[PDB]
Amino acid sequence: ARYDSIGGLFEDFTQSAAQRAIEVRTIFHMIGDVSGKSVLDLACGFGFFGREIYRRGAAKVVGVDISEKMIELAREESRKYGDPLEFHVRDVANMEPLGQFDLVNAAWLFNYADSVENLRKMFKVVRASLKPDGKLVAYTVDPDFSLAKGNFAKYGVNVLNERAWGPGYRHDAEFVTDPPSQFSFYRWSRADYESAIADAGFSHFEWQKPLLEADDIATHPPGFWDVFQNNCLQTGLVCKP
Ligand SMILES: Nc1ncnc2c1ncn2[C@@H]1O[C@H](CSCC[C@H](N)C(=O)O)[C@@H](O)[C@H]1O
Ligand SMILES: O=c1[nH]c(=O)c2ncnnc2[nH]1
Repeated sequence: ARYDSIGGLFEDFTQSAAQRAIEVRTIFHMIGDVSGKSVLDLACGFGFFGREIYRRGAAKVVGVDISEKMIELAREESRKYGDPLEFHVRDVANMEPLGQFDLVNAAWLFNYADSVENLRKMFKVVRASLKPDGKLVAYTVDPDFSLAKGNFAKYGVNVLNERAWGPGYRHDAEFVTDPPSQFSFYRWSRADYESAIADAGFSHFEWQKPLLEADDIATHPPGFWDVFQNNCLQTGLVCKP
């Protein structure tokens, strides 16, 4: 797993990157009230979203990540704060079923699907993890991002290159940390995303623009967020059965 070489550097990135405040805001806007809900946090990392979701009143939270190192960090955080989160080390595309939850949160899951086949498998895994009145809140790469139109390094993610990869694109990137933290991800088209959504049995979906606000524009130099607005690397996505 690539994040075995990243580990605690990823938290360092989430603490310094200008984009992270916007994405956290957008994800919790999509999620809404979590009181009493059962929650599955996929590609959970050290557990940031699942753990905050528990802090905001969720009844039960389970996290899944492919990286042993990130899950080791996730379990140590749960021990440090005595919380009841449970974690699994699994590739979500081929995950054993964990049952049906009220809410699946998937922040930076689908951009690790290395083929359209695996993108479609992940969406079927999510649907199988959802109650009939549940929902998926997801955060992923905006299909429309184009590296030539503006890099994201000033927002925390230095995208190093862009290569055709079958029907999509493959990016090598690094989080802006000390030292930089290398990772690779995939940019699948909007059509392929929506087909995976439809064929996984989600009859409703909505793309969500990141929630950049007046105060964010106020406290950076004018135009700082221009690339973020006209070449956004990130998008929200809400799906319901
Ligand atoms: N196929 C897969 N299944 C599960 N987790 C995966 C995966 N591919 C990548 N990941 C994990 O996805 C994470 C992306 S970083 C996002 C971490 C966390 N959701 C947060 O936002 O704070 C990494 O921890 C990585 O190990
Ligand atoms: O936390 C993140 N994980 C990612 O995989 C990612 N990919 C692109 N841009 N930002 C990201 N942020």
